[PDB]
Amino acid sequence: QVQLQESGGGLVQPGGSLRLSCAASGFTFSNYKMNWVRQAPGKGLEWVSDISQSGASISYTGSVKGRFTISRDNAKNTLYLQMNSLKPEDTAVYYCARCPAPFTRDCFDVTSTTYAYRGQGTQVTV
Amino acid sequence: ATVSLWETVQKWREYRRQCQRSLTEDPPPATDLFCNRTFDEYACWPDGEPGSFVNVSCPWYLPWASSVPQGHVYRFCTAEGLWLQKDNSSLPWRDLSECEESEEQLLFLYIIYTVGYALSFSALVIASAILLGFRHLHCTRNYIHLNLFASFILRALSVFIKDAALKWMYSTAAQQHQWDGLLSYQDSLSCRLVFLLMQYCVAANYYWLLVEGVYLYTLLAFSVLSEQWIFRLYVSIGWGVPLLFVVPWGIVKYLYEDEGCWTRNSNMNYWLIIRLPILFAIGVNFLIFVRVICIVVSKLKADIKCRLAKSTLTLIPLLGTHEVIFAFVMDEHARGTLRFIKLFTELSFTSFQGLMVAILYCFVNNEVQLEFRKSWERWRLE
Amino acid sequence: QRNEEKAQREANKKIEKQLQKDKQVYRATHRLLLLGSGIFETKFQVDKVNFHMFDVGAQRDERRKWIQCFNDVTAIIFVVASSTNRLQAALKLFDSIWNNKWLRDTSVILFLNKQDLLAEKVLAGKSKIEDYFPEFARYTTPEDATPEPGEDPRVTRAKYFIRDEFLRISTASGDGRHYCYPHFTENIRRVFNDCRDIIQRMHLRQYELL
Amino acid sequence: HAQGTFTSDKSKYLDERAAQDFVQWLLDG
Amino acid sequence: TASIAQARKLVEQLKMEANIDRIKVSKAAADLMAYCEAHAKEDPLLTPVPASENPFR
Amino acid sequence: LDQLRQEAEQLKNQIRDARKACADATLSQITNNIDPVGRIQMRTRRTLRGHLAKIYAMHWGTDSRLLVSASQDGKLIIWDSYTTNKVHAIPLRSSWVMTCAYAPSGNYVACGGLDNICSIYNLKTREGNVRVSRELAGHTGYLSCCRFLDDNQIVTSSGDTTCALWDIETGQQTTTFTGHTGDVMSLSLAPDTRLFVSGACDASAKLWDVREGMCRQTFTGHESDINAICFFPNGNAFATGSDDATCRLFDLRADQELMTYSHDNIICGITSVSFSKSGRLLLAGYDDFNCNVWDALKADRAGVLAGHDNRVSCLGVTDDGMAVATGSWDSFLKIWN
Ligand SMILES: *C(=O)CC[C@H](NC(=O)CCCCCCCCCCCCCCC)C(=O)O
Repeated sequence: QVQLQESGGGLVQPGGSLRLSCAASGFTFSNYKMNWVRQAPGKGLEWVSDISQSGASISYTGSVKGRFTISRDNAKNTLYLQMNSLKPEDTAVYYCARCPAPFTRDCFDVTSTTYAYRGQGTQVTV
Repeated sequence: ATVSLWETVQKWREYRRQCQRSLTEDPPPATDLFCNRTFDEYACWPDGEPGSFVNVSCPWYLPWASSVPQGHVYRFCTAEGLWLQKDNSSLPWRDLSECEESEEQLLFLYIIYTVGYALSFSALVIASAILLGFRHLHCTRNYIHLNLFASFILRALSVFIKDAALKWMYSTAAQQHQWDGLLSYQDSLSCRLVFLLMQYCVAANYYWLLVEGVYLYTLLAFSVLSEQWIFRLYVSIGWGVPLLFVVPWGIVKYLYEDEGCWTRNSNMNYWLIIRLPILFAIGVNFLIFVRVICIVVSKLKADIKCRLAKSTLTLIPLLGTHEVIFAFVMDEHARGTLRFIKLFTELSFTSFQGLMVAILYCFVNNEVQLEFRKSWERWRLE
Repeated sequence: QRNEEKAQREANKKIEKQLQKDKQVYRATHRLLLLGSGIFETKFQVDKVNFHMFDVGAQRDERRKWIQCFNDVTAIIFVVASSTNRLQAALKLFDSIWNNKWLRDTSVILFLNKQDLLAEKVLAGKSKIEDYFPEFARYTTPEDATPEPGEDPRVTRAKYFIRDEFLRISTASGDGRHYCYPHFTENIRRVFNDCRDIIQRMHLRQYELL
Repeated sequence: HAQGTFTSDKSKYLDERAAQDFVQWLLDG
Repeated sequence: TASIAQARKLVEQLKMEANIDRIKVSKAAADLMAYCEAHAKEDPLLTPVPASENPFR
Repeated sequence: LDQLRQEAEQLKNQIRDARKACADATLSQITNNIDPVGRIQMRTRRTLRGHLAKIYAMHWGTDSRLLVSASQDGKLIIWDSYTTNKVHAIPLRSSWVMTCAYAPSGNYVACGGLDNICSIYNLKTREGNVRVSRELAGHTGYLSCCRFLDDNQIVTSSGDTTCALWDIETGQQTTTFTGHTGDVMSLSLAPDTRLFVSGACDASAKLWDVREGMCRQTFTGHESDINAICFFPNGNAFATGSDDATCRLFDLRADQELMTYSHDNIICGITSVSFSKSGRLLLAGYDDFNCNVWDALKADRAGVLAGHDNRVSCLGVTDDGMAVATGSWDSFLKIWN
């Protein structure tokens, strides 16, 4: 069973910091491009930041660019989203997703409504 | 034009008969120990000579007879009963300095195109074995390639058989039968048929280059057409239109001007009826070349110069656009030191063209290299 | 027996005529995929060249399995509504269509929809484009860019910036196999011109002329 | 074309040579 | 909400898949091996028949 | 609320303990002493050509000489494989055909795809003019697989996370099997056709039954989408082949994976799984364009088919094990023997 167990999400004032982590079991973590998908209170699912298999291909939305910094550690099967200088437009449920196929540059259906390999999400509130 | 060998043998035979009818006309030879009438198979002497220097001084059947009309050779018989003799000779003496004329370039041109046609024909039977023996390459583009390669192989075969027939037309055994009078190879219709096959295989090569260019132009500029109707049209243009202007050349060279075999071109209009359709294939391939290269330089603008040069040097052998630089030279008007270099940049180019379209469109072709990679890979798992 | 094999072979022959006649119709038409009851074919024919576009409606929002049916279309039409950020939501879908293994030879015709909406957005003071893309705040409109009239340099800024995002995804990989054609939403003439351009580049690639 | 020319030139270079060789055959024989 | 009712139907479906018996994997594995050795003669892809009674020649 | 998800987590944890409690050996551990299987040389006997686009599904008749094949050009060709003669060529209304089926009686042929409708065609209608017997609509996504149970029943998996048992004579869903959270990509009917397994894009398979309609079993273990599923010929096991490039043998009573057919050099997912008549060869089509033939017990690949120029979309072994047809995206069906 592909299990994405997000953790580390709490409450903080604007300008604070949180460190999310999704503990990922059931699959070989190194073969997959991971992702961070936040879901706002009033809207759908926004992709935030992906990181490829190695950990050197990193992209972001510009809404988090310069402010958040993901990293994966392949040995501990972990994926982090260091959060910094949070805004009230950044309060959301942060699902840590996982594109389905291994070794693929494409990353489909991650922000879909009923995507399978997405976790349950830490509610990050500011 | 210039004289023939068969014309010279016919002129010699009629001269021989005509001067034998005057050799036994009236013998005067009432002198003592002097030369009599004879025919030395070269020039007939007077019926009686009592010691005077009177010869016919040149025979008129020979090729360069109109160049030298002058005579009066001082070659007469002495009072020893026969003609005067040379240094250790038993032949009657006669001077031959008054009737005499004044190559390796053809051998050099022949070596280049023979090497080129052999290398091309080898590369093209390998390319045909490849394009027929993979079954994933079996698209209509490769069928137009295969008929192009078969036209090239027919061109190389016809060029070999043509040179063999030229070796058999003027061999010493063939010349020996021809100046004995009758029954040479030059009379036989197999000579005419190999010199008709050479023109058809050349014209089919030029029209399959034209079909390659027309097919590429309809792929790019025109819409999708029905593959079987366009292929039945392409085989009819590539193999049937060469018949449509070779059969007029065959019948005209047969009935109007049949000097020798159909190998030398005396009347240049009768060779124009085989040149102008070939010039038409050349011209349409040059139009298709410049239009496809405009399509490539418009596609490359969306270094540029080094990819465009590779695409141009790839397209030049497929359409035969290396003929365009010397097609308008028109060898009626090329005579001199141009007629060599023209032949060079014709013959060699066309010969190695069969090499160049086999390297570029079979061997370094990416789909064929892909098929070789997959064939060796599915042999490696065995 | 031999007679029933003869009947079966004459049925094979009369089926091969229909497959020969259907190959002519199938190779003539261009299959598109409009990717702005489960499929909506819309046949249209401009300059006698037959297109039939496929608007995949009544499907789920999870496209990683039925998008492989459309690997042999001539083009994916990608209508993106230039305004949840639903511009990055199309940036990421183009990023996954471009780098998909099967759509790696399939070219994309990219329609950047709703430029008048973007104009009345950017002149009114509703510039979310700088908030969601701070790389636009240091952007400069290129010299090879046409400000066709009714355009001040605040809408031709964001417009060419948004196609620069997609041509930044598009020119990372996929150099010769497939091409992204960006346009700003006559609309069918652009699809036809770019399908002619796709087909021409496919044919030029089959000869190694490109 | 090239082989019409070449062969024309070849054939008549050889036919003229055969004419001169025939004339050389008549001088002795 | 309705998502909690859907989770309740899910956990009831998971309750249905809990009262079933799971045999030892050695017994099921030996059943599969018994099937592969029992039908070992009538499978022409593994053990090819002679080309007489082969329709693909 | 959230603690209901915790109770479901403890229930699936109880399932995990109850499944590793019945696991002390493997299928590999018992099979160290069995005979190996040689390099399976299969040459392509027939090459059925005649499809214009990529063949997305083929299916054998139960007499194992007629095979229907659907391609994405919009064509459903019934072939005599013994003579390479086309028996029928049904033109379809929608060209996007993701599946085909042949009725086990041999009278009907299903097709379906992105049009969300299963079209059922009568082959033996009056004298032979293949018209549509029944268009079964009621699915909300694309049809991925369809498998006739009888002449009168079919079951269709769809990409609306749902399988459905229909009735061909009436035209309406007899049963609706819900429970998947991803697009059901395949289904496989048992030899008894009472149960059927259905793997989906959520990496899970589910064993159903057409009588009741509730989910009998659920099989996790794969990492990505299950592109293919097929039953072992006794109905007790089934092999799932997914897009994480593994096959896995799940047994029903063991309720978990018995073997995992992977390789290090293999990176792309299994498009099609099929078994032999014995179940000794698990043939598996691939996106590296070749069908590997896995020894099902020993889990070492016996042979490779390797003739196809493109992705081997479909792969089907006969009823009597006599041949194996692989269609592919190069539009050629190859019969291997
Ligand atoms: C005309 O000049 C001479 C008549 C000619 N005779 C000869 O053969 C001249 C001698 C030169 C032979 C040239 C070599 C032939 C090609 C050698 C290499 C061929 C290799 C093929 C490469 C694949 C005649 O008319 O026959």
